[PDB]
Amino acid sequence: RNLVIDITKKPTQNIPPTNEIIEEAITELNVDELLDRLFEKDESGEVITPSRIAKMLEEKAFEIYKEYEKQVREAYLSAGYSREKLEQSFQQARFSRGGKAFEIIFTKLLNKFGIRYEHDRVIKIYDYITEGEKPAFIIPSVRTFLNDPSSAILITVKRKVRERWREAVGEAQILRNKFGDEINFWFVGFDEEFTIYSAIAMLDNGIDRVYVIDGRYDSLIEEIKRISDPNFNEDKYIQKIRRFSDIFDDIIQFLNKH
Amino acid sequence: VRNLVIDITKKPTQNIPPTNEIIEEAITELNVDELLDRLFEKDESGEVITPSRIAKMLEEKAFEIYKEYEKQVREAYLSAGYSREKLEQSFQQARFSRGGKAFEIIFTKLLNKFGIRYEHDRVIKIYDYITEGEKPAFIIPSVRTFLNDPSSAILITVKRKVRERWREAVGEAQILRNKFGDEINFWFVGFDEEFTIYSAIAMLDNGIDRVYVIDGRYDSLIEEIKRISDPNFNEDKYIQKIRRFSDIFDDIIQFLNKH
DNA sequence: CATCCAGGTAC
DNA sequence: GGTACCTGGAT
Repeated sequence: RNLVIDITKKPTQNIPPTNEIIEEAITELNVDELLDRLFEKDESGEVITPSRIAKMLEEKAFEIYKEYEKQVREAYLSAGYSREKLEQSFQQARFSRGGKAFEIIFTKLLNKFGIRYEHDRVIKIYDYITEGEKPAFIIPSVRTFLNDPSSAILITVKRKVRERWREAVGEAQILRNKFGDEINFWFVGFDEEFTIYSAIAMLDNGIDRVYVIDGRYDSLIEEIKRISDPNFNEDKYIQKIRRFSDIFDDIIQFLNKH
Repeated sequence: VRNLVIDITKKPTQNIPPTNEIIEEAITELNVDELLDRLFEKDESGEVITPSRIAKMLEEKAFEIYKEYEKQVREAYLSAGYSREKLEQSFQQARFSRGGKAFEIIFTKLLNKFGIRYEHDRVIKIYDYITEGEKPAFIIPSVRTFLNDPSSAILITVKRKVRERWREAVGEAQILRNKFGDEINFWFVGFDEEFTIYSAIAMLDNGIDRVYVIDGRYDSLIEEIKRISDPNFNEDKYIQKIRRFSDIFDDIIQFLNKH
């Protein structure tokens, strides 16, 4: 509940960090005990899947966030702060934190599955430029990637995707250009409106697997199945498009093979 | 700006005149047609009238007009008791979309002035079996010409502020190169004073032929490049392919004259 | 519908 | 400190 507000700070700096809010959400939803029953039925009769857990956590975290946002809004308006700037700040916070929340939830799932990873580490492309490529996750480590890219997984994760899936194509290209075509680059989106073209385009242009929010999987696969063309390798796309829920065991499977 | 008739039963932003209209208003207000007549000549103040300066000035004026309209709409919706959070979100979303569109429109105005034929809104189909495809902001001179001979056309991707979204262009370029081969001409234009050296270099090494930067950033960007002291870095290779925004118009002219 | 990001926030 | 986020609607 009640935040200490410091109005000398940018309003959103008064809002607890996303990791804290996720931890709050995890505690409030009893997610750890829920995670102990992954792939079993919950009391409502739904299978406890990583995608459902992620969605529930992302919603609860947002609710908690919104409470904090309200507190900050009220404080800052009481201080005379521009409403327009405040709302802009909040929207920008929501974008950043919405993404971060999903990323953090992803790591909580990696952790549960005992998957070794490194997060937001920069893969240098030019040794003389500090800036490089920063997959969301490198599994198991950047060391393993650099020594044998075929043995590591690079995962980029996005919540809503819009046209931004092309960023993943670009990242994959930069990395493939440097490290060769043996890298493994997986895309995760968490977007019910994820498009067939984006999936096929990615899979044809340097992305090895595409993971979709579970609720989009069936309809997406049905769209793929409606296509008929000798140059359309339907089975390739069907195999390489996966439910979000499957990624964790897929990673384990991969590591066991590589 | 005019006093809008605001219908509060519409989405708030549907009461704001479209970007094309605002740009035309700005053009009139700034007498941009007279500025364009004086392109590459000195103005009264002493500064050369460049495409980038006209673009920036026009962009800023259109934004100012937009904001005046936004304020009118805001006041009307607040009087109606409309959700402030939703209103402001809607306006931010309008500003993102409109700010991009405004830059693209401004770019076309410059293209027109130079007699550069172009098409905008053309989808380059990638698959026979999907209608969706790649959508450069501009294809010069036309998508038919591109498809006839990809080497003979220029694909131009245009962004205002860039952030990480430059990788979209690398993505687009890869998709197009995969389909059409490496003889395509794919140019990136950013209108971003914070455009980064990494983005320029990575783009140029990864399917972007030419990178155009808002004029104000060109010098400092090149200086950063020059300050890479590792002798294994071949600055010349990159510097030649990084250009000021203002240069793109003559570059297109010279390209078309050659092709 | 796909693309914009008149863009600040967050780690 | 510098880059990636888009708990995202408008266009």
